[PDB]
Amino acid sequence: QFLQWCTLQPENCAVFTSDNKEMFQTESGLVVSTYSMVANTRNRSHDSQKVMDFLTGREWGFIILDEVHVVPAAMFRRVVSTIAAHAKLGLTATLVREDDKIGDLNFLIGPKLYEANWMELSQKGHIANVQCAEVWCPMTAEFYQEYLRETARKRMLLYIMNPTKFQACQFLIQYHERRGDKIIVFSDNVYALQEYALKMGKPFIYGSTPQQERMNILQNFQYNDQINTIFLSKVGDTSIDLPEATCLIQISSHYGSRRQEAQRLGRILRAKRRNDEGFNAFFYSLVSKDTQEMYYSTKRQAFLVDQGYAFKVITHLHGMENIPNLAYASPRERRELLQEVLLKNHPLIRKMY
Amino acid sequence: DRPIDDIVKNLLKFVVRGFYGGSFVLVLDAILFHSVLAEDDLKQLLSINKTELGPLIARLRSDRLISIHKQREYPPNSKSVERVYYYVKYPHAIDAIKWKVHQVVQRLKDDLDKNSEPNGYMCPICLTKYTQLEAVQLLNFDRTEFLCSLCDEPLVEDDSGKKNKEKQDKLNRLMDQIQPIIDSLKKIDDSRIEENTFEIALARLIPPQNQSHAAYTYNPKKGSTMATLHINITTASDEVAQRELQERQAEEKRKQNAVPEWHKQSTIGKTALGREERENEKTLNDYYAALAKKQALEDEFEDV
Amino acid sequence: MSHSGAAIFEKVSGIIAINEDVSPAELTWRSTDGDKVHTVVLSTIDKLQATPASSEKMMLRLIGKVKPQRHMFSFNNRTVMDN
Amino acid sequence: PRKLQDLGLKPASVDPATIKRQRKGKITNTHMTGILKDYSHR
Ligand SMILES: [Zn+2]
Ligand SMILES: [Zn+2]
Repeated sequence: QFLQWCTLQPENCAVFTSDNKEMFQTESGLVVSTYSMVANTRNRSHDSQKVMDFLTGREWGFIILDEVHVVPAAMFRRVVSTIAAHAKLGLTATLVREDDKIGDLNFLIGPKLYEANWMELSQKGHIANVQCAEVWCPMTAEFYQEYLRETARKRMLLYIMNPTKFQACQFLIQYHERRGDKIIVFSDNVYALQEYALKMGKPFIYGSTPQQERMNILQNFQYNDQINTIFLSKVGDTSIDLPEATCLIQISSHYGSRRQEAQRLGRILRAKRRNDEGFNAFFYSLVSKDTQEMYYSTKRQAFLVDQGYAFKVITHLHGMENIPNLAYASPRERRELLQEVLLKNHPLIRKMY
Repeated sequence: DRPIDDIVKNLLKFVVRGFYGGSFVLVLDAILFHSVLAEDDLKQLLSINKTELGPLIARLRSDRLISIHKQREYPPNSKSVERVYYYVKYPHAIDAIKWKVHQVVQRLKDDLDKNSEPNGYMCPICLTKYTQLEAVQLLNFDRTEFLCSLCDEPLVEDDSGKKNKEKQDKLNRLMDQIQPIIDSLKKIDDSRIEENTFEIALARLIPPQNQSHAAYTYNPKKGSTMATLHINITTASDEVAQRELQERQAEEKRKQNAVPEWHKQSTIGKTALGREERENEKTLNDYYAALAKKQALEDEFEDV
Repeated sequence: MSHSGAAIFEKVSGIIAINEDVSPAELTWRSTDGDKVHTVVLSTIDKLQATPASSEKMMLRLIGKVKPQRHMFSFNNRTVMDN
Repeated sequence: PRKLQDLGLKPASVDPATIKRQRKGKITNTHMTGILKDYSHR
């Protein structure tokens, strides 16, 4: 973006990453790096030590702290002290944390300069006009019976994998695929992500998937018309490149993370179809009824309703019974799924060695 | 074809007709007619022998009128040989012709300048020339005759200057004969010559014989470092149907952006989700008739 | 110039010419020694087969209509094939 | 072609080619082997 949007020559720019560690030789210029690279208290390499000495010994005129919500962390806090910068700008979309350290940014960076009105930007077509919703999935009798007499960690996976949520997600995928929408399905539980993807026959992307496979699946999602739904874990929440999507389903979530909830919404906020009249993107938060998932979903949606979004509940989907194939419609299939979820949890001496 | 190509063809034709024999003329005209030839090509067209074309190929290679290509191919009988392809490089050939004629006229001018020098002398016994400068150092005590250094013979006069007018007239008779060549170079110097090569010469190729072992298809190598238009004719009757089909496409576009039923209205009150004209025309035609009476092996495949 | 070029037909060298002025157009092929003359009726041609420029063997195939009629044209220069 | 200019005569020949010239990784989405398509270009 620096090389594209402005008249900055590439010899004035430099990158401080694992692969790239050479610096610009001019008297001034740009360096771009990672928070973990600058704030690495571990034994860094010699070349990285030299580059960090160059960064610390140079008086910088401007620092840009992209995704400034992670600055109040333990030693991510120290990047504003290890770097002597005159001007500090923090750029973010999710200025919330689940602890009280979000208020420490005025001591770290400075006062909140500008709050963007999200609805003013949506009504002017700058961002997509999403239709936020919250589908209530009634938990089945046997799953809820197992849900009450369990610990919280097992309760988590047990309310994520309820078969009514399977049916609701399958119906929503089918309906929005008939509408020709690019759908990104989010679920932080890796096992649930894999199970939903295998049940619905859609590709899934998470942490241990190879990067070339991730790129191939992203290209297929962006271009192949038969690939309109990709399942994503918490990899999609953080700042990675994604194709434009117009529908979103949140199967599971990481507690009441408002930052993650607003980060997931941002992946459908920049769709190309904003210029089309009457276009709306769709946000769905599939949550299981009468569980702690209501509590965590409300805690997550607190930030979005603070922005002004209206989360309309959906306790009924028209056409659930009329869909051809229902995931775990039969009681025996649901019982098998219940059992599966429960069972989830001297050079010559060197020839010796 | 190209008029400049006609000019270079006429220039090579004139130089081979003037400064070369008939066999050279046949070879160069074969190349100028059939653009690229091999040995068997020229042999079949001219009924010439391999040693007979020897001096011809050697002279037109040394004088750069014909270039050679050392491509070997793979015929289906697998009895391949490293055949040679004879063709012409037009700019190199015309530069060689220009250099040759310029050196010819410069050498003739220098010979004319040497003939402008006085006659000098030459001793017939020893057959050695003696310039006028060295004659004075070899004159007799009588100051009457120039005597040889070795033969001691009275020097006789050479003919350096008597033939000077003859050499000038030879230059004049060369100049009007070479005048079409310089006219062709005048027209070429006012134009742009495309630097042809082996690939370029194959574009205007005409094959000479059917069973030619020389496959003119070129084989590039690695390591050597030396659209369609379609129309919709309508009689303005089906175009209304086309507009209706575009309206149907617009309706499909409206259905694509339709709001879902669980978004436009509340779902709380609903249940929870879970598991005869023809004879008329005949009568009018009969009435019109009554009125008228009243007035009365497989390979790669491509979709092209 | 674009309508004429050297070609090989049935392992026999020749010249491909386009008779565009006559209706219907004809792709006549003349042997260099005058042994035979081959012509193609362009009305009864279904589809044209070609080889990519990366392929070493340079071949062009014609497919007729009704056992379909098949013709094979081998060329020597790629620009002649393009035209 | 480079000595005609030394003598004043314009050459039609440019100087020749003698003077101055020049993995497969593992798959995790095994349930759609062949459904996904390769995209080496945009
Ligand atoms: Zn003598
Ligand atoms: Zn060199």
